[PDB]
Amino acid sequence: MSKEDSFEMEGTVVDTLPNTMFRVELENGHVVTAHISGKMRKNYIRILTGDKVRVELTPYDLSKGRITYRAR
Repeated sequence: MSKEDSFEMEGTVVDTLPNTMFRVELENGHVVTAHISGKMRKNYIRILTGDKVRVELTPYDLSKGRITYRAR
């Protein structure tokens, strides 16, 4: 019985993709493209590149995930 699904993973944000996206490095062997909600963006200043945050990868495409929690 498998169970590979979505999960959280800490990473860093250092890249500026288009269409409101950024590259999240999981150089611990993984590379990804995440994005931050719009509400927060407009409700707070965008921190410079390299945001240590929590990345969530999905089974429909781990090469893609989202950010949810950031740290300096």
